[PDB]
Amino acid sequence: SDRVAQLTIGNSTITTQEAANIVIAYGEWPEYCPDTDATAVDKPTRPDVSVNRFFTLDTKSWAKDSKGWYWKFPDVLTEVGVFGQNAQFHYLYRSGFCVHVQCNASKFHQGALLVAVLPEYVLGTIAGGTGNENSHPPYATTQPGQVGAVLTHPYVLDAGIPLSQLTVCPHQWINLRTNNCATIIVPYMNTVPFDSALNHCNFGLLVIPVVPLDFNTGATSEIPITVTIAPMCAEFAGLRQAVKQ
Amino acid sequence: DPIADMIRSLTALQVLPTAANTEASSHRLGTGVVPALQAA
Ligand SMILES: [Cl-]
Ligand SMILES: [K+]
Ligand code: NA
Repeated sequence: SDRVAQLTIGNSTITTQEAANIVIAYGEWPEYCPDTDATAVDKPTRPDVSVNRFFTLDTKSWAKDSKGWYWKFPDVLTEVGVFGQNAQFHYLYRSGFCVHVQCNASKFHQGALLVAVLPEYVLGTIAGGTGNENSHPPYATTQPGQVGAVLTHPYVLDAGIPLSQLTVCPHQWINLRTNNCATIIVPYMNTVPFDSALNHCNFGLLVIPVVPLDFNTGATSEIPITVTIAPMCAEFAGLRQAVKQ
Repeated sequence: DPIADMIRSLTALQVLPTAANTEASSHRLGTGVVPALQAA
């Protein structure tokens, strides 16, 4: 009655029989931009069900030695379905998200993933190792698309900050002996009411195995992790021709 | 009395502390009204 759940939005429904509640980031539900805060004068388009629905991205495989992955929003969907199309045809975009990360194993496996949302996830480089080289991450690393990317130094989140403190951000854990999914509802966060879905990623989703996967040999070894996300209250403005970047 | 022939600014100030608001509008399709056309 807290372990079972159903998420239905648009023409999509998710079920889970081993949940651990649902997190509402910073205690706020997503909402369309109100007239007091807005600044752009054109009437926006709010497609509703064609874009506020669940999209499932490519699946990753969890190994006894995985470092961890991350995805950027709204990058992941800029080229998927009607949402992506709207993001390309408009200068301005704004929305919230429902993030549902899935991973099930058996009562004989063990491990724990930390699933977190980090607003304005700016990445850094290892500075040529010595620290004398002012290198920067390439587009493919800052905006990995729907495939996401791999962390090279999870301990410092590839950004000089401690993973140990990431729990200060909206999160849940997928502890195999307890649950098989994490759900986080994220409201729009930015210093401006609307923004470009192409140039600015509002937040990043990190999935890091803090307690490594383990199991006796003979047990299923392919333990995937799947990410399903749904935009909420997607709004768009500043219509023109389509732009990919 | 015995000689009859011996007998302004249409704009003023307002206080505007803030820029004008934008009222929501919808589509208008018709003849007669044509706000986009001017005569400089
Ligand atoms: Cl590390
Ligand atoms: K005003
Ligand atoms: Na006119």
